[PDB]
Order: sequence, then C-alpha cells, then structure tokens
Amino acid sequence: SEESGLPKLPVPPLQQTLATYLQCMRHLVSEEQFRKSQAIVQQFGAPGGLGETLQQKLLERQEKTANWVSEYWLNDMYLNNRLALPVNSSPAVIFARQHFPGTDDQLRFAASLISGVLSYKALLDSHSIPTDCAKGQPLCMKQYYGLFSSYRLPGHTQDTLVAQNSSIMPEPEHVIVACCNQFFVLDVVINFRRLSEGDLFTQLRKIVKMASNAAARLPPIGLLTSDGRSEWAEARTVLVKDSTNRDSLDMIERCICLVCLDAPGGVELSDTHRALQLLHGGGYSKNGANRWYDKSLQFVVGRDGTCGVVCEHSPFDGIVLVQCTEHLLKHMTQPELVRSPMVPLPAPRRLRWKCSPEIQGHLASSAEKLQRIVKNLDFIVYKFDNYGKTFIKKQKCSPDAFIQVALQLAFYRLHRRLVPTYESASIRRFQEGRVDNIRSATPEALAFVRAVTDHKAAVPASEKLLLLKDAIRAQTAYTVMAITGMAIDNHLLALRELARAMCAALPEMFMDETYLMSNRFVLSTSQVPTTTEMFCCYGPVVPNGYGACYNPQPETILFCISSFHSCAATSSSKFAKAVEESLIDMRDLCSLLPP
Ligand SMILES: C[N+](C)(C)CCO
Repeated sequence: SEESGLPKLPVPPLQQTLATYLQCMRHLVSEEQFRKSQAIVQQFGAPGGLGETLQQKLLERQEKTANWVSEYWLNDMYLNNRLALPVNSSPAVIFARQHFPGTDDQLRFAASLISGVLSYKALLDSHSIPTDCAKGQPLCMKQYYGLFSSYRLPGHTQDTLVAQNSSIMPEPEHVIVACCNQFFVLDVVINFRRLSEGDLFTQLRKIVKMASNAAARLPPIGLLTSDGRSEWAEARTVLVKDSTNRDSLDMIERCICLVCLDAPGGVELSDTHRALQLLHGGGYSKNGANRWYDKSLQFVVGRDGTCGVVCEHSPFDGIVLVQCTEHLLKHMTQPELVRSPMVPLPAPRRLRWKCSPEIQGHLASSAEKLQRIVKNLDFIVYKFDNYGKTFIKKQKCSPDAFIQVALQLAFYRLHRRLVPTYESASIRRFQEGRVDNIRSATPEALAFVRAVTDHKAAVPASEKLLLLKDAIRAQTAYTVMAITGMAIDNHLLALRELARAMCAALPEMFMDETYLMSNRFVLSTSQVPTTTEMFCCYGPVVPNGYGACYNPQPETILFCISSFHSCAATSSSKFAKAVEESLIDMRDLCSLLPP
C-alpha cells in the first residue's frame, strides 16, 4: 500500500467543459458579449487548437501528480488572495452560548476544551479516525492531518502553507494561549504524557495572572496577522530581523492551535454578536488583537460565555472542521477522564517580542485596517422557522438544492438579476480532493425566478411549480456533476495555468471578460450542517457580494448572511428577508394541487 487506493481527480473532456461553460454564462452576460465569447471559445477548443494542446498537458499532469489541481487551486483560492484573513477568508464556528459566573468557570471550560483537542489529536495521529464515506465510497482523509500541523506564512505576492513533518512533531507538543493580547506557550504533551484537565486549569490560572501584569505587558503583535497578506508579510519581515522575535514566531508556527481567553464583550450576546466576535474579535478595542490568524485553529473561550473557533481556510474545508469541532464538543460532554495526577508543573512561558519604531507604525496601521473591516461587515444570523428538511424532503427535493434555488430567488427578487454564484462541492472522493464549484445560477433558476417576480407575465402557479422543480433538478444535476469531478472551474483553472506556463500572455479564452466575470461570485455560499447547537459563517468574496452559509435542520434552517456596508447595493437584512419570502413562496408553490 503506502499509497492511496482512492481514485485520482478526473480530467473532464475538453468539449464537455467548454459547452457547459458557455451554457453557464449565456444568461449572465449581454448577447453581444456572449456572441464574442462563443467565437473565442470555438477557436480555443477547435481541432488541433490550443485547448486540445493544454488538455493533453493536463492529462500528462494528471498522470504525474496525485491531484492535478491541488497546487493551482490552493494558490488561486487562497494563497494568492491579498485580502486580510479576517472576514474575507477565515470562517468562524460559534458554539452555544456559555454561562461563566466566574473566571474559573471560563478556565474550566478552556481546560476541558483543550483536553478534548489533545484527545482528538491522539485519535488523528493514531489514524483511529473512521474513514469518512461519500454519504458510500471512501473519502480522502488528508485534510484531518492538516488540522493541527498547519501554519499559513504571509508572502509579498503569494502566501505559503507550511505542513510540519511527522518526524518533526515537537517534543513536547504545545498550544499557544492568547490572553490580553499576550501569547503564552502551554506545553500539553511531554513524553506521551498528556496534561490532566486539572493541570491545564492550574496553568491557565497562571497565564491569566501573568497576562494581567502591566510591567510585563508586551505589544499586541497578533494584530499584525489581521492585516492584508502583503502588509503582514512586510511587518513580519521586520520582526524576523531579531532573534527574540524569530523564536516567538517559531513557537506560534509550531503550536497545536490557539486558545483565546477573550475579554468580555460590551454587547448583548445574541448569535449575531457572538459570531462577530468570532469573525474579527470586534476590532483592537475589544479582542481583535487577541488572535493569530496564520494558525489554522483558534479556539475562543470568552470570559462572558462567547465560545467558538476561528478557522484559517487554506488547510482544510468546512466538513472536516465540523467533524472535529463536534467531536470536541461531544467529548466535553462525556464524564471527565481518569488519569490526571502529575507533580512538578513548570509555569507557562510568555512569548517575548523585540519592538521598535517600525513595528509600532505597523501596529497602528493594522489597527486602522482592522477597524475598517469591523465597520464594513454587515452580518446577520437569520433563523428560518416555518419549516426545514422534513417539509422539503416531502416534496421529493434535496434540501440543499431546494435552498440553493431559494437563494437564487432571494437574490433575484431583491436585486433583479442573477449573478455568478459559488457553492462548495466536495471532491474528497479523489486523492487530496478539496472542492470544486457548483454554479447555482443556472438557466432553469433564471426561468423560475423570472416567472415568480415578473407580475406582468402572470405565469400560472402550476407553471411556476414546474419551473421550480426543474430548477431544483438542474441544481441537483450540477451538484452531482461537481462532486464527481465533472464540473468546470477546476478544469478551466488548470487549463489556464498550464497555458500561463507556456507564455505569460494568457489565451484570449481566459482574458475574455466573460471568463473574468464568471469568477466574481457576487453570491458565495455553502451548506454547513451541524447536529450540535453551533453554526458556521464567513464574509463575502467580492465587494458587492454576499456570504450565505446555511445549516438546515428538520424543522428550521439557519442562515448566516454577510455583505459589505460599503456597497449600497447589498443589505444582509433585506437579503435575509428576501430569503424568507422565497422559502414561503416555494412552500406555497409545492402545496398546490395536481390536475
Ligand atoms: C466562502 N466560500 C463559500 C467560498 C467557502 C466556504 O467554505
């Protein structure tokens, strides 16, 4: 064995992708532009043309690599993005509201949570995590091994995702505890010896005590990691000039994860508000500096009861993240384990920093930059409570396809147009499989939303229902296509970069405005279903777009909607309202008679 038995990501046929591509964009661009894109595409895919040359190189690439899109995808989707990670990239998972009468209640939670993480990592490292099935065939489990051994280094133009070697798994293993913007190294596993939940508690207390010492308070360096990727790369480059900083950064780069003991939030603890703290900490004046974004998992345990985890996206996606998080939470449910006695307990070490005039300048900039993000985010947690999966399945529809169609109607009734839409589609069936795109703004959806919104047309409800079902069928069809690696985004990306390798001047096929527009997801979505009382959320991917993450339950559907206040067009409240009306309209449509 020693090598995956899983299938390699397939390379869809050239003509299939080009035809689907055109079919996807026809209704999203003018007729004049579409007419030009048809010719451009026709020339790119012609017999003996450039497209076939690139296709052959891709087939060669498919043969020489475990996954032909991994590199291109990782860079295109995240490592090349220059936007600051908060809101723009790193999603957050909000746990249920906790009640911490005292600080020791907060600490005991953190201790229990840290314990859960150690136990989970043990399962991971012992390869005891049950291989996931495609809801089915085996799924790639590589993402799991990137949960605690990943760090994302900033770059001037391209970031670097660092994966720690197994042989280089530190001894002992440690977590970084963030408190009052101060970072402390907390060793948790010496010689296979895992710190007891009781010792972790004791260590956390020492950390809270030290973090509260003004004479030792250091600059809030974590604030720098909340800035644009090129900005952070520059500031980090300054830091690295000194030996003390290199040592501190290294400890952070090699920790298992961060545990953020956030200060109380000066606002009510509604789901929406808790989600905001988890997304950007509320800015420097709050907990915005009590973070370190490059690290994959940042578990937040707020003094006031606001808990959850901030996730860096480059290493793994939402499904794996949820499996982990729900396992931890469930483990915190199971009675406290036995083994917990140990004696000589060294005090946690505070990470030192060698400041300077420069760094102070970078700190001020980052604080201002992060403030713009906090002020620009328009976020809302809307809970649709009229129905959920149960009602939907009774309509012979996949809940996901049904919701994806509702989102299209919501966007159309509000903005009067459909836009290139993104929906994550897992391709974990294939080696190193991450995701591909499900383009939900289909031609069927357009016909459906138009029939619904065009009062003048006076389309009979019975006809609206047929259009509804056809849109849901088209959504399900594209979904199946994407997850079986037969979609088009990854395919076009690879053809694009292989071309770039040949000549920096990309083919007209990719310089075409239709192509550029097709990848500006004004509506970016994903379904992150949970069984616990937690939810995932994230920001939009373009200035004029939304970020819609839904969690469908048997009788309700949770919708986390984001957009930017800077764009006068978008409005999370109005979109959430449009979603409600669409789900109601769809229910009424499905509740009609036959013939
Ligand atoms: C924001 N996206 C939908 C692109 C990714 C969520 O996993």
